[PDB]
Amino acid sequence: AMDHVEFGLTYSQLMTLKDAMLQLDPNAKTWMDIEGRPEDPVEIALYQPSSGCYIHFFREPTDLKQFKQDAKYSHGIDVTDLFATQPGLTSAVIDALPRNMVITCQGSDDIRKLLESQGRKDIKLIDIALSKTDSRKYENAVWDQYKDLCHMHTGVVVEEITPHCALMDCIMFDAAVSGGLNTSVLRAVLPRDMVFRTSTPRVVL
RNA sequence: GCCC
RNA sequence: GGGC
Ligand SMILES: [Zn+2]
Repeated sequence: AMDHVEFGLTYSQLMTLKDAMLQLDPNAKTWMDIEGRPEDPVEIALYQPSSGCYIHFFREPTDLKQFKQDAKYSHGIDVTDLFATQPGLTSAVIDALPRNMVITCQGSDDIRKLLESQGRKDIKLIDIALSKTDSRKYENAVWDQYKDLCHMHTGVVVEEITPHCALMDCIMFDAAVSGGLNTSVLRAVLPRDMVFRTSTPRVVL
């Protein structure tokens, strides 16, 4: 190619991001989960139960055909709802993760591919490797409490089942390991205007 | 339906 | 079996 662009984000936004990420404790238990393929992710979440802090954002898919298919069987995201997303956020957030961080997931193959494709092979991964029943014991309880935190899974998902959300997954997997869900308010690490296009034009031109 |  |  003749295209040579290092970042998707401006330096200003990269600096805001770096500051925001200081809310992450480099040594606290940290869950990570994605929806979409590791080579073409559409939803990313990281969650630290110790503080209630979470990182949550979206990305428009490159493979629209595979996406519409994945939506039917897993995430139920409509692609039009992913238009206002910030390009480059996935790379920027992953680049900003502390060196040699320990990340917990269920399971690890997709997480590993994504992080390694970003040159983070320094990140250590713990796979909880739970069954399909044990990992989703608190599925209803989590959605009951935290549904307002993600409005993106509007499509009917079949195998009809509850849609898979990267954020709800992190919270419910933690609940499974902790043997309970304790009721508490969570805190978004990223500013809203970093995650979505937020401008409202006065007039169309 | 697709991936491991 | 696990995952989208
Ligand atoms: Zn979600």
